[PDB]
Amino acid sequence: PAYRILKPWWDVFTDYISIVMLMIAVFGGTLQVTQDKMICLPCKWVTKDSCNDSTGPTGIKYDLDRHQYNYVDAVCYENRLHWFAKYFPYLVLLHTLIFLACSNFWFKFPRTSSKLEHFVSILLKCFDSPWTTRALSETKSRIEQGIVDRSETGVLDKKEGEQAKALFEKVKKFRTHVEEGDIVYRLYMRQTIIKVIKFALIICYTVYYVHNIKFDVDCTVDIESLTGYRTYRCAHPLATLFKILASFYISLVIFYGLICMYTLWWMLRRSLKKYSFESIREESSYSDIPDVKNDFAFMLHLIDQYDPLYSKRFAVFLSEVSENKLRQLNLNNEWTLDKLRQRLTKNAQDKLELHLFMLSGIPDTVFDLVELEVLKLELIPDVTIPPSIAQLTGLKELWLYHTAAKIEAPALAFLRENLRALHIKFTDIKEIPLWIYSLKTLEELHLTGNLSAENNRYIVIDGLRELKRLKVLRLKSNLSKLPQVVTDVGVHLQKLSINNEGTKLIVLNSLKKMVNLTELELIRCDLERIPHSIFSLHNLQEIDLKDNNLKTIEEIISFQHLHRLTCLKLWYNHIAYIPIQIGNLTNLERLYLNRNKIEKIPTQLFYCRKLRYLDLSHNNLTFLPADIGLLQNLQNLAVTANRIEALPPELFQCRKLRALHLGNNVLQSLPSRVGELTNLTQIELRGNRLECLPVELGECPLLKRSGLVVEEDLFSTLPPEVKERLWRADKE
Amino acid sequence: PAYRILKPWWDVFTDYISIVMLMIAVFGGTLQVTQDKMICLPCKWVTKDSCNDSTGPTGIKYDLDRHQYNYVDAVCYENRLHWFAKYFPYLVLLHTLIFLACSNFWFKFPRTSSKLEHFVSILLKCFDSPWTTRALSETGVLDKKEGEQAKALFEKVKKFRTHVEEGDIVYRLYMRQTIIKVIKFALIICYTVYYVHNIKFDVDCTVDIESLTGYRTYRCAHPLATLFKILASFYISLVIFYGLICMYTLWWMLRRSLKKYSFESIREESSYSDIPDVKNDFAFMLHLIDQYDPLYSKRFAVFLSEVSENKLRQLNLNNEWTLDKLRQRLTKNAQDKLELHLFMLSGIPDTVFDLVELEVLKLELIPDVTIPPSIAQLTGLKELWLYHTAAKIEAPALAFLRENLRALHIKFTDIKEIPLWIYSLKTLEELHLTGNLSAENNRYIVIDGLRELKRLKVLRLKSNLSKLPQVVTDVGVHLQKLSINNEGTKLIVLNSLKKMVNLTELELIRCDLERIPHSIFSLHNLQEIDLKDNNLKTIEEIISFQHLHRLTCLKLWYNHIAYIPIQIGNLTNLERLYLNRNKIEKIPTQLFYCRKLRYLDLSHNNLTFLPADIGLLQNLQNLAVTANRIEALPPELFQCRKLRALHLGNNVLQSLPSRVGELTNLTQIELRGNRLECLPVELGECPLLKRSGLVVEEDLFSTLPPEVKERLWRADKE
Repeated sequence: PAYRILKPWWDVFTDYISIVMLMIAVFGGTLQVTQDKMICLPCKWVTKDSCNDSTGPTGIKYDLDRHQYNYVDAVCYENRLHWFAKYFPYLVLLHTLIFLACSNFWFKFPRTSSKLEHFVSILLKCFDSPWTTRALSETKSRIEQGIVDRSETGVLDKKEGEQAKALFEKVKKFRTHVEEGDIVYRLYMRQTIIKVIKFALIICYTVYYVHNIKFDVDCTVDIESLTGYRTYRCAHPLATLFKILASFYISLVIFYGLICMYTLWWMLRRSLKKYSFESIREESSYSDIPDVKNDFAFMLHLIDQYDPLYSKRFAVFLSEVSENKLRQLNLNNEWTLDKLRQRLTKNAQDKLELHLFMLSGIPDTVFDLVELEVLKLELIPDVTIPPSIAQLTGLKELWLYHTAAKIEAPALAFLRENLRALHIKFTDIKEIPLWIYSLKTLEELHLTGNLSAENNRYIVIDGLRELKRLKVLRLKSNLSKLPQVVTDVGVHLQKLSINNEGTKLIVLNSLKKMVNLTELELIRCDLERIPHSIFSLHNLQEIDLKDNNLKTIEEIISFQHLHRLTCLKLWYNHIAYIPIQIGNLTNLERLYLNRNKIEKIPTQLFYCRKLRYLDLSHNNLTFLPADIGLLQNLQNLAVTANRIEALPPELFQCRKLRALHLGNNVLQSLPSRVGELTNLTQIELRGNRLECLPVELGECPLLKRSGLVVEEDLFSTLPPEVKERLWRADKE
Repeated sequence: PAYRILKPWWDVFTDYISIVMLMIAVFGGTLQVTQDKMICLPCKWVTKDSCNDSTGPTGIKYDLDRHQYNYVDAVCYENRLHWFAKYFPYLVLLHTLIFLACSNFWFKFPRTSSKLEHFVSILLKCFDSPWTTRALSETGVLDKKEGEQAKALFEKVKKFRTHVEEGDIVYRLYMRQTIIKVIKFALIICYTVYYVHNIKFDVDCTVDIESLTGYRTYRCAHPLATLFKILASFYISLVIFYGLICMYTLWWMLRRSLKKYSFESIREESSYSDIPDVKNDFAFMLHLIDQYDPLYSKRFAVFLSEVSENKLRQLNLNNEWTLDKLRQRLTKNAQDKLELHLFMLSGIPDTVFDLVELEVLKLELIPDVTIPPSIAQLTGLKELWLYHTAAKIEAPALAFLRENLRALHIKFTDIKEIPLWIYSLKTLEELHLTGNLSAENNRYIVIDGLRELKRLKVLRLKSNLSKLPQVVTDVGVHLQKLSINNEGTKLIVLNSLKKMVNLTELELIRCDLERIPHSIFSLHNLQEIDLKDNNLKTIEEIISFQHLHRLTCLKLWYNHIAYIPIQIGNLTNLERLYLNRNKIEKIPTQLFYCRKLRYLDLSHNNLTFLPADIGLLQNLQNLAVTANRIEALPPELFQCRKLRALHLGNNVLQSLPSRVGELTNLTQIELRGNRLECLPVELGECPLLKRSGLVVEEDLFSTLPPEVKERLWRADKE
């Protein structure tokens, strides 16, 4: 079968020399059995216990019948013929049989036969794998930007990829099962040593004894009482042929010994317990191929001796870069177009979103979508953006959550002319792609992750100057100081949102250069004090100082400079009181002050006649001044988690009030003037000292059962007409 | 095994000859084993150790018992019989064994066995390739799977040629084997024919044992001598034939220099000139196969070539894209033209050149493509887009394009991706360049041939220009429309544009001018000026636009413009004036002196009010003040009856004035996001306004009368 690849040439040679030696052994045996005789004639005159060897001549007479001659032949053949002449073929047969048993012991020893057959089968199926040919088929300024070189990959069938993956798993399991044993190498070493020592023995003693095969043998067999003679001279007819065969056999054994000594030299000097693969990975440039341990590098040295081709065809299949390539090619087939189409969702801005969580790479079937809007790559390793991304004409936002993604020049150009918003989340600078600064159409940047550096502070983001069309910028990076490059690029910024997640920040007179800024958020900057520089921004419209540990906010008087400021948010702080000067803030449309230490609402706050939103929940409020009816523009009001006990009737003067959040209060009785409010749509009642719902609550034109949040104990008190109408309206 | 094709005729003849020689060796060996004796009789009368040989006859009596005859036979046979008479069959057997070992040494030697088995494995399936028969019949429809098989077999052939040609081992073995065969044939003719005479029927032995038998010399008969002589003559005749064949093979192997294969007849007949001659150890296997059959070598050359590779790739691509599936992907572009988009293909499919209705072609990431001369089959084609596609062209196709190409969209990631033959055209009108082309000490050398465009009229240089190129200046003496987009890179002109007096439309988008240059005032024939996204804080320089007597449309949007200079009143000819995305806070009344105004868009600004003078612009058709702080609409807005669409969303509008129904021409109005309460009933008297043109929420649409809802839904239906 395939076992022919195991044997090197020095084993074929000893498989054929063994056959030839066995052939001559069989010939010698079948000659010595049916043909070998000894023709003996007595010597009449004996000199020194030896044959003297000293009318036409007449033949001598011995007066011996034929059977006497046969008997003396038998006796002299048994006694005075050297055993190496009689038993040469049997010795040759025995030595060749033990040579053969030494050469083929491991193939029949079941401890190593299973290992060898498994190895040869797996190497064969790794030689015929169509992935193996494909793997070898592939053979400053730009370099530092993370722009990878163009690379083009094909397709593999689903079944073919499954077979390749299964073969990879089987190869790894076999490698674990085999690299630990080290039984085959020991057996091969023992076999070679035994062959060498046996060659030494049977090339020494055979040459020692080969001189005893003589044609003429003198025997003194000491039988007079049977034949009457003392000594005989005999001819061994097959002595010369046996000598020739013995010389031929010792020549064959000499060649066998030379080849076995070559085998011992090759197996000893190399120290082949480890295979390096130093040629293939220096030729094809596939570094990730580990060196091999015991019991597996010898099985590969034998194969290399048979043919180096299988060594490459297995080393490539044993690499990990190939495994990553196969993983990509299987992942591409794994995700159908429709399965990713169904995976699409809707984001906050009502776009089509695809969130790839925990994938080995980007399934290149995503770039066959035309309707994708936001792509989110979270926890993807060292991925590279292919140039196929240009198919995504609708791509607008790219999210890089812990993915140091590289790109190619065409895809980089396409993003450079189409990308709008980029979301960056990282743990270190290396996870930030450095090619973002070539994106000259980006507008929104979301840098998440610490970036302040020691002795090289604020050097990575120096490319922000290149992003000319940057408008929005959100930084959540535990900043201890405003970076200079951000300050410089703020000259055309139209929004900022910093978030030090509790870290203290010092503006240190730097925010004044962002003359185009309109919205400014400083969340968890631990300011504890509004800097005056914020009031130097003559274009601001949205100021948020969430969780700055603010206590006194009387600086809001300077907000008089801002002549277009509408929305203000100082929620989630320790604001003890609302300063009266807020009444001067005429332009306000929304005001959020929840989650504060606020106790009372001063009346001056109701001079903001354009106010529309008022969120004063989770404070120390105990009542509501009657001026609430002045703000006829009000449409929302939340007083959740307060000590409000009686609702003032004037509250119901604002007819276009669309909501009321009366949760977690001490309201004893809900005023019946609620039916006055024609524009009420969502009113929350859970958490009050209420006992019955006034009927007028149920006559709101658009309020429905779902829109009414209340305990079922209170809802049970509604008139049945009200319950029926609310449920019927809710059902449609 | 399938190695039968690797044996030439002489190898089969030598195998048969060796089998016959082995057979006669076995026969002469068993005969020598079972019967070869000597029959000796002593000579009574001896003359000089020889037999003198000098009433019915009576037999002579030697007085020798049978065993003494056996002993003398053994002694004479051992000593006075020539070794060649005894050991002839064993020598024949040894010579045949070593001949067979020489013959089959390269098959059993693993180093050269692997190469032969791999070569025959590849060649058998190359002969079996379903594409070989088609290609050689052509000297068509094919399955995709068999195309992949053909591609894989091309890969295997390339790898095989890479591996094999380095070897030079099979040739060395097949040389040394024949050398050894020839020398051993010479030796075993030399010694044999010399020694063949020693086989004699009768011999005379003076074995000199008198003490045992009593005689001096004996005459013996060798019964097998005649038969052994016959077999010796037969064996030497066979050896002579063997040597003749071996010397013939040596001469044949030393005639043509088998280390190199010419490979010229097949390439000369089948028109595949891209077949380089194979190196050592690969010419030899082809030579042996040719000795068996040239057909396999011819069926292997098709895969060995390069033209066949490209043709197979083209056939695979053609099978990939059918004509009807190609038509299914045909679409229409924005410019009201028929366009075909090709993205990331190996080459240009040959099937695209049948849809003559195609007008615009786009090539996006299609590497190493040569434009066939068959594009003349497409005459309705008018635009070719080369998107990162460095495409080579042929003389007939280029000559055809020189008279059939008006617009050529070019996008390049590098200079060499720009075709050098684009300027060779002469009927071209529109050229779009998209890519950085700046260089240091070799600045703007790529577009030097731009002067050859004697017909160019439309240009668009989105090329990251830090300066206005000099070749553009030289060529602009005939241009009409110029578009420039620097992607935010500052543009430097500095008196390098005014040579272009034939211009009519000029666009400087994202050039970061920060200030209108005076040179534009030289362009007297200019009619449409755009300065989008130039960080323009003030636009006072437009006062100089009095020179331009046909300025109709002016756009200054996406800037930081603070105010509208009143001098804009002098620009009476303005028809469409875009100023959205600006820091403008108020509208001077002088802007209303331009009564010819038809489009006025002022969205995304700092506006708070609308002047009553807006009724003076009776020619106004579309007005947009979206995303502003406009409190209420003045009734003078409705003085301009021909208003067809208003954009009023994202504002602080409280209620809609009732004069809305007065404007019959009003076909659209946008009001989403405004603090609106109830729509006026006059919305029911709008003649051509429909639901699609009424951009408003359904919760406010509920306020509209059901008659108005009926009319709106009826208009929406038809």
